[PDB]
Formats: sequence, structure tokens, C-alpha cells
Amino acid sequence: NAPCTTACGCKSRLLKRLDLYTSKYADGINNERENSEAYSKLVTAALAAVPTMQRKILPLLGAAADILDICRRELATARPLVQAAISKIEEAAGVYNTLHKLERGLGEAKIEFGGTDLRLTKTKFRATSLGTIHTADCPNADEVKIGLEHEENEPEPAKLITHGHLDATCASGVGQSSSCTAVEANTHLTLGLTFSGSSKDESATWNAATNNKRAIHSNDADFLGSNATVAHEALKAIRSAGASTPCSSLITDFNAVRANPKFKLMVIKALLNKPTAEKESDAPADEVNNAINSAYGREGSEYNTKTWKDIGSTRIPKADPPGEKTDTIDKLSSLPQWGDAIARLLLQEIT
Amino acid sequence: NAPCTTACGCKSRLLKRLDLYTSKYADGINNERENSEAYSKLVTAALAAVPTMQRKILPLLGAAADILDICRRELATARPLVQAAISKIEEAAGVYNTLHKLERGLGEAKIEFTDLRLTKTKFRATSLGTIHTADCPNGEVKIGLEHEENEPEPAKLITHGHLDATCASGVGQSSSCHTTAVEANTHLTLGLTFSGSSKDESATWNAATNNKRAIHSNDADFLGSNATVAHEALKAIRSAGASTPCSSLITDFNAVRANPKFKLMVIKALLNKPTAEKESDAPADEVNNAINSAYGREGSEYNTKTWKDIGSTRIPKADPPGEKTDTIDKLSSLPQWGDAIARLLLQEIT
Ligand SMILES: *[C@@H]1O[C@H](CO)[C@@H](O)[C@H](O)[C@H]1NC(C)=O
Ligand SMILES: *[C@@H]1O[C@H](CO)[C@@H](O)[C@H](O)[C@H]1NC(C)=O
Repeated sequence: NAPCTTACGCKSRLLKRLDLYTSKYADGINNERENSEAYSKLVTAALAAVPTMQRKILPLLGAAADILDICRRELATARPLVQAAISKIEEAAGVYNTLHKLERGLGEAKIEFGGTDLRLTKTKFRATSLGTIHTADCPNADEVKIGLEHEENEPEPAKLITHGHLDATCASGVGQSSSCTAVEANTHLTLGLTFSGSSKDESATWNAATNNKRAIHSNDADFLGSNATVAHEALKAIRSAGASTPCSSLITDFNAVRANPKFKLMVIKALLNKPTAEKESDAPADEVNNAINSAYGREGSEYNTKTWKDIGSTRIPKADPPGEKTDTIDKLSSLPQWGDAIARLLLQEIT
Repeated sequence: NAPCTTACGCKSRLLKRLDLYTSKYADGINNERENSEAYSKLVTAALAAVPTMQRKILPLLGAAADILDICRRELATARPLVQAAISKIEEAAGVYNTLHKLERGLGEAKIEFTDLRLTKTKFRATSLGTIHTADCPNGEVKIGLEHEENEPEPAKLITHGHLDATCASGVGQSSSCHTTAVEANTHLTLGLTFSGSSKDESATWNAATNNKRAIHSNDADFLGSNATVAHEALKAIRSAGASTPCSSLITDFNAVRANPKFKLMVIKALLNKPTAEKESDAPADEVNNAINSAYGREGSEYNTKTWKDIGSTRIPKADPPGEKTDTIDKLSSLPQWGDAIARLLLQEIT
């Protein structure tokens, strides 16, 4: 619930939040692949199977088309929102890389006048770390519970650096124990650059005690700007559209089919010998339930262990140069072969 | 193309290059949606149509299944490569944002000392730490997939930080501090800039400190390999042959005619040779004549006629007062087509 506090932590948390959405989107992509295959499997089997089996497949077809169409539309709605979030989060993550390079500051210039005179050459600059960035990897342990249920109250990613600070230390006199006593030959003068999330001006104390390192002026250094806010808003856009979990329903889940009015109606038409029925009330609910239990096991308990196994074992035509052959849907397990089978089965009926 | 030379230009060029690939990928996604619809129309119409139309549909169906399968497999191969490229390019772009803020350096501290005592008021300049805030101007170049193999790696821009020093002593700040010790008229300026090369100008500076020079450099490799890794992710798409996935459309007769499934089904369905399994079962001229009769000469009526006739196919429609019928194009959704298929098969059983 608490905001992130380091560049490594802010970047890790933001990419972990992104992963909540992209992982569900990928689940949806996989589900659409499985649903497209299942629907093709149903159409092909419905054409090829014997009537006792065809009657068990017909109630699945309209419901399966509904599932697949909704699945695909959910993905198409989610796609541009997920893409916008990926691009905005990854841009902010690049900025966090630089914030991590700057976390320890940018070094210092330290003049030690040497004790003989106040002339100056490079050799009196003993510290010249100024301009050195931080090169270490992030620590292995940083950063919090991350999940879609927590996203409504997750705070914005932190900006971390808003100001640059001119740090100064002066020391005049022998031993460098007094305060800048005018700058003289034993004087150490150190100027450095650091960064933080707040403006600083500590000259009030520094001016009476110049031998303590203090931030004596601050300048604006807003690196992230609104990049992290816009990334946060892009994640909210996915949630506001209801697009966080697209294509979660599967044709191979009996509970996704069993609720569809078209399934209950086609049970009546195809399994209760009432083909002209158009309303679920056209057969007694008991007879509908007994037909469902006979066709798919009790309350659909055999929908996967038997019904889909029987669908996959349906024999269909197969091309072969010696003459057309046959094999099962599950052996000829590809759309090109199922399509070829459909054409060959329809040609057979024409012939 | 010469390498990019500014943070704004490097960022813009990398995003423009990425768009070459994401745009083609999006075309593929759109083509897969259109191909899925076309294949479902063909199956539905093949089950419902009159026999003369069914025979024209059957050669399209098998080809369409293979076009759609290839389309989807090409998109599946391309998908992780495009995803990786987008992630890597956008992370690099974020770094370039910061390179733009650093491109004019990070200011300076200018001390201006009657005596050599020191307080902040003698700091005529306290700009150290100020980043550049302006937007990019309105080094940047031809961009296109045919140019990608020759495109240089993105420039790193900043590899080193520089300590810039100036020391000017004496009245009027006219002399060098190597021969005139820091005195009361002296201006001492220490600043930080960045560039793409290491610098050590101290030999000249040590004999004339009143000239601003970079007297020391340190490592400031902000990008690391981030931008080269993004460049290599774009190449990975090209190396996989994945830059234009699902470019074929079932509605393009040239794509259908070129699919290996098409000619045999013409022989089987349109030349009255249903047991044929080889293209050598019919003379090429007869196949061509059957294609011309079914789809117009060289397929020239495939969209103006064949697909209109497919769309006009009448199919069952659910209705509470009893099943009705309407055309595929009026019932223009996969849900209604699937329901129609079930109803058509039931009618055959009945
Ligand atoms: C991030 O901020 C930069 C300025 O550094 C701006 O160009 C860019 O448009 C911002 N990104 C987003 C996604 O708004
Ligand atoms: C970019 O460099 C950072 C270090 O600043 C590193 O953490 C990250 O892995 C790099 N990104 C890629 C995509 O390699």
C-alpha cells in the first residue's frame, strides 16, 4: 500500500503490476487459440459423426460460437489498452534506469590547495569523481502485495528525484578545522552534486560551520515528469474498460456451455425428438435434464472424459495419393486437415 | 543513414523504426480477423448452398483452411518477437528522455571571491544540478523495412561526464591561476558536462587556467546496452522472416489460386472426378476452364460475383414463433452462423 522508495523498487513494482495485465491477456490469447480449435473440432465432427453422436454435438455448436465470438471481441477491446500500458510502463522503466544511475549522486570536485600557495593546477584536484554515475546492479532484496484486487488503491509510482543539490564543504587554516578564516594555502574546498525529492537550502547552518558538508543551493531536476503518472493511468484504463481478463471462458468447460439458452434449446430439438421447438419451455425441464445427463454424463460430468474424447475419435476423410483414406480428428489434428475433411464430406454427400 | 546525434532524434528514429514492424503486425492481426470471418462464411455457405454453388465453394474451403492456419501460425511466431521489440525500444526511449534532459550539461558552481572569505553570495553561479526542461525542437533520414539491414546501431550520446574548470585571477580576471595564486579578484568555476568521448584537457589548462577546459572525465554510461538490445530485437523479427505475418487474404483470389490445396479440389468438385487425389488427374486446360467458369476468367469475378453469391446464401434463423431463414450477409455474425450450422445438420438428420 506504501509507495515505492528507490528506483530499483519502483521499476520492479511497476513491471510486476504490468505483468498482472499482460499475463491475463496472454491467458486470453491461449484460450482463443484453444477455443478456435475446439469450434473447428465441433463443426468437423458434427458433419462426420453418426447420428447418435451428431445429436450430442449439435447442442454445443451455437453455444461454442457464442463463446468464441465473445472471446475474440474481448481480446480485440483489450488489445489497444494493453499495448498502451506496455509502452507507457516500459518508457517509465527506462527513466527509472537513469534514476538508479543517479541514486548515489554525481560525485565531487575537491581542491586541496596543498599548504604552500594558492596557485592552482589539476594536481590540486584530489577528488574529481564529478560526473561518475552508479554502476552496480540492483540489490537482490529490495518492496508489498501485488494483484488485480489491490490495484484500485495502489499509489502512483514515486518520482524519487525532483531537485539537484550543490553540496559544499570549505575548510581554511592549518589542519582544516576552522570555517571559511579566508581561504588560504591549507584550505580544502569540495563541491559536489546530489539529488533528492525535496528542495534544500542549508546555508544558514553552513555559513557558521563551513567544514560540514551541506546542500547550499537546489535546482530543479524533474526527470520523470508525468511519465509514471501516465503509466499508472494506462493500467487504470484497462480496469475501467473491464478488459483485465479477456477471453476467460472455454468451450471445453461444460459450465460455459450449459448456461447458454441455445444449448438447452438444441437439447430439446436434437435429443428429445422435438426439432421444431424454439423455446426452452417446449419440453419439461426434467426431460431436458435427463437428456443432458444421458448425453454428457450426470450434470455434464463426462463432458471432457467422454464427450470430447468421442469427438476427437470421430473418423474423417484424409487425402492420400493412392486414394482417400480415413483417420480420427485427433490424429489429423490441424485446421488444414479438418477443412479438407469438411470439403470431402460435403462432396461425398453431393456425389 | 548516418547515426543519430541527439537524444530527441535517436528516440524519434527508434520509435519510427519500431512502427514499421508494429504496423505490419497490426495488418496481420486485421487480416486474421478477416480471414477467420471468411472461412466461417465458407463453411456455413458450403453446408447451406444449392449444389451448383456448393461445388464452387468447396475448392475455396480447403484452400481457406490452409491460408487461415498459416496466417495464425505466422502471427504466433511473430507475436513474442514484436512484444520483445516493443518492450526494449520503449525502455531505451525512456533513457533517451533523460539523455535529453542532460544534453546541455548540469550547470556549474562559480565562486567570485576585497578578500578570500567565502559565503554563498560570492557564488555568482549556482546552476549545478539544473536539467534541461524544454521540449524537443520541431541529425534526423530514410526509414523503411528495405533500409533496416543498413541502419547503424543507435548512438549512446553520453558515455562520460566531464569536470569543467575555470580559474581566472587578478583584477579583471585576466591571468591564469598556475602563476597567479587565487586572490580576491579571482573567479573559480567548476561545472559538469557530458559527451560521447573521454576528455582530459589538463595539460593545456595547467598553463592557462582562465580558459574553461574539461580537466577530468568519468564514466557516465547511461544507456549501457539498452539501445543496442532494442536494435537487435528489431533484427530478430527480420531474422525470423516474421516482419509481415498473415499477409495473405482468403478474399484475394491470387492467394487462393496459389494455395496448394486449391487445384485438386477444383478437379474433385468442378471436373466431376471426386476420387481424384493428384493434379495430374486432369489436364491443366480443363482445370483452367473450370476455374474461369466458376470464378470468372482468371478469378476476375471472385469478389464481384462469387463472394456476393456466397453472402446471399439463405440459412436458418432462430425465432420464437418458429425457425425463419435469412442470408449469411444479413445474419453476418459467427454466433448466428454456428447456430445455423446446427440447425442445418439437424434438418438433414430429420
Ligand atoms: C515522458 O516524458 C517525456 C519528457 O521527458 C515526454 O516526451 C513523453 O511524452 C512522456 N511520455 C509519455 C508516455 O507521456
Ligand atoms: C537496460 O539497462 C539496465 C541498466 O540500467 C538493465 O537493468 C536492463 O536489463 C536493461 N534492459 C534490457 C532490456 O536489457
